[PDB]
Amino acid sequence: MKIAIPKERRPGEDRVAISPEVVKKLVGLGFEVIVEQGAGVGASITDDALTAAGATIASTAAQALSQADVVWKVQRPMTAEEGTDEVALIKEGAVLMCHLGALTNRPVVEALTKRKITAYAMELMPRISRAQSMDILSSQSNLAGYRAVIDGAYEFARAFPMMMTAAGTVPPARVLVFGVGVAGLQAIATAKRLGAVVMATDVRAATKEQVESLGGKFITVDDEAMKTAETAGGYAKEMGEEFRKKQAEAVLKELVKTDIAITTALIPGKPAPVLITEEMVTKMKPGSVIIDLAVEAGGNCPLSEPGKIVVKHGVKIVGHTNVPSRVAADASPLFAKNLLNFLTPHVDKKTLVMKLEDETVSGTCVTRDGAIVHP
Amino acid sequence: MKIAIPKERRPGEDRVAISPEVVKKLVGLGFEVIVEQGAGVGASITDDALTAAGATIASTAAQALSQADVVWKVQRPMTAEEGTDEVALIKEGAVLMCHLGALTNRPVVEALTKRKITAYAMELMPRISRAQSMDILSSQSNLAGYRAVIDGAYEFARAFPMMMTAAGTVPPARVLVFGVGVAGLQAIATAKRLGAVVMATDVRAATKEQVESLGGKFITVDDEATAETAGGYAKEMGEEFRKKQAEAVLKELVKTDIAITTALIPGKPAPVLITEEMVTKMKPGSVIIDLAVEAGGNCPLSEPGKIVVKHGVKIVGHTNVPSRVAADASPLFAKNLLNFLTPHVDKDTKTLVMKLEDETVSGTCVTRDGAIVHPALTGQGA
Ligand SMILES: NC(=O)c1ccc[n+]([C@@H]2O[C@H](COP(=O)([O-])OP(=O)(O)OC[C@H]3O[C@@H](n4cnc5c(N)ncnc54)[C@H](O)[C@@H]3O)[C@@H](O)[C@H]2O)c1
Repeated sequence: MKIAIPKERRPGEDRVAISPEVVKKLVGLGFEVIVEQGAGVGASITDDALTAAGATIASTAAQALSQADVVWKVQRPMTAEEGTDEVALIKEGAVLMCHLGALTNRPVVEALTKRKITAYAMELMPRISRAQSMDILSSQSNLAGYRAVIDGAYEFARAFPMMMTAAGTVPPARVLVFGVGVAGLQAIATAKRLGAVVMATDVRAATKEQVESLGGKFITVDDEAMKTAETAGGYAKEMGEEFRKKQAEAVLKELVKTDIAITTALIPGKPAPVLITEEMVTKMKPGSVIIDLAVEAGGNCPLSEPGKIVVKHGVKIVGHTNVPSRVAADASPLFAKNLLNFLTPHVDKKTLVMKLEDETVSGTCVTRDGAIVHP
Repeated sequence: MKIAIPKERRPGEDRVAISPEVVKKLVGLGFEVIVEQGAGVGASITDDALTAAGATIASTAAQALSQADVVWKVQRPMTAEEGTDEVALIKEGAVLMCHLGALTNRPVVEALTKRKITAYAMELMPRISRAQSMDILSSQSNLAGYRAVIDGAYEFARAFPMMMTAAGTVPPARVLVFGVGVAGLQAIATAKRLGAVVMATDVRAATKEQVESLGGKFITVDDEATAETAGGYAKEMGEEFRKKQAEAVLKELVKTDIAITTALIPGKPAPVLITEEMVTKMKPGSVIIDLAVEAGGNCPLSEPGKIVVKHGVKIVGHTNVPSRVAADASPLFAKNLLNFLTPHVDKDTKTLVMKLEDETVSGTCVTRDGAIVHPALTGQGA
């Protein structure tokens, strides 16, 4: 069997769904591994390094994908309506594994269905502990949370650590992390190791102890309300306006002293919760920066604009798109490993047969043999 | 007496030679403090903050400097030949304290002398222990070393720290610091703070223990080969050493992710530490931060003010690195100035008598009352 990995064509996408270390594992499993010439340039993974690991280099996308039984990629394939029909390059009946954005992108699923492709939408990986090594949302989020602090520190005109020199002492940066999920925890860790005084808040009560064990200060809003705020999947529930007002009052006290506010909150199937209103940014100190990591989902701050740095009220509101690609050389090997861990169990002693009864397979499959599975 | 601070006008300068805390001290010493409006915007220091500290706000640079007995600024004032005659705004007989670039800028010294201005070139602060609090080179350098690591991490496509995820582990970045002076020491500490593996090298033997104290690893070249001069300064070691230093460095440099070069030599172009040949051997995706770019660079591929991309490597050569940390750089530069001035103030007489026998005064004064003082600045007008 042949597995192919093309170059990512969507604008700004520097990640690639492969690594030399994953190529060797695939070859050891019996695959012919094909990668498009130059697919790993953005991730610092050369064609020679892939060849040395056992891969075959194809000169074009069409040539790489032409006979592939399994296609691995990072973002969903582009369709004819977008100007470049990447779906048409996938062999009819083949398997596709990638971040499909299935719930938000019906036409790509429909296009795949027409070619009878079996598509596993990696972002739908079931929230079960044995699937943590296969979860692309947490491996990429982890890097995004680190990146937020680096982007914050780059845009900030003071140093993060408190420095005590012969000339005098300069205070540390004060960082506030809104939403302490996977990205938020790495944001806290990164900011803390740099020397910042770190504060953080979240609706889930389980988060408090995680914040404190990293040396952050948790901002308590509604103690007992936090008790019922988590879902069974581990996500936050919609809280409401009464809490919204509460949250703001607790937060504002620290936000007026905050140098860097990092916002990462998401709500399953909903627009991002507004955590930093325009009124609130008005009370912030001149020179402060907001890193809105939820900008593509609506933003936790209404002033953030996707792919831009907006300046308003003396505050820089940073809203880069595709933050994981700003750490592409680390993001790629981890994304590649997520795909390898998901696929490996279905190879035996030597073919690949996806076990359809496996919960990670049925939970991720959005279309198969011309039929849409999870509408 | 009146002390005035104008807005910095050189291109890219965001620092300001003042802070609210320093204004308070100056007012406490009997000074009237005036700052040009908007002077601290780049450093996040508002006029209101300065007014609340006891300073007055002047509408223009000329209104700010016209009656000032003492003038503080960051970079050397511009002359008539540069488009804005800033020295013309300084009252005749006033005292100027700033980074003058005195030994490399004749025109400014001549202009100042012509108006009988007494100028203290802060960059010539004697390297004595009691003057450390007055030293603008080290306060500014320390922030530049921190900033090199932030700029490096910003330009690099991998995280600095080792990260242990459920998906697998990603190894830490490897950093190689060349030149372990004030800037190099801060680059080591900040790179270590971020969990990087840090290697470093310098011609001064004593640096080794400073590197190890921060958890970094020293690249030895020639243990035996008298390097530190009397001022705590290094040098021009010869071609022999240069070839030998390149050798051991290569082994680490071939696996390095971020190389931060900070080496300088008093009165000479910066030493070449990373040849083009050597950048050819680095991993694609690697980044070089050349903090010595303005003195000619430690890497010949660096160009002032640019990020050069060659051989898959980013060669970063921003100018005025301290200004990339202006909101911390400004308060420290202001304190350096305050620490140098304070001893000479006589509160009851409201006079400024710079003690001539004071080593900091004699080491820094380049012109006084219309007569050049620094021995290297004597000469004919242009
Ligand atoms: N900055 C000041 O004015 C000042 C004031 C007081 C004390 N000091 C002390 O003086 C020492 C020098 O520090 P600095 O920041 O001013 O140095 P610097 O800016 O002049 O040079 C940076 C470092 O580059 C090194 N270097 C020079 N040529 C080199 C080469 N070919 N290869 C490798 N490294 C090379 C130097 O030894 C120095 O340590 C330190 O101990 C500092 O604490 C400096």
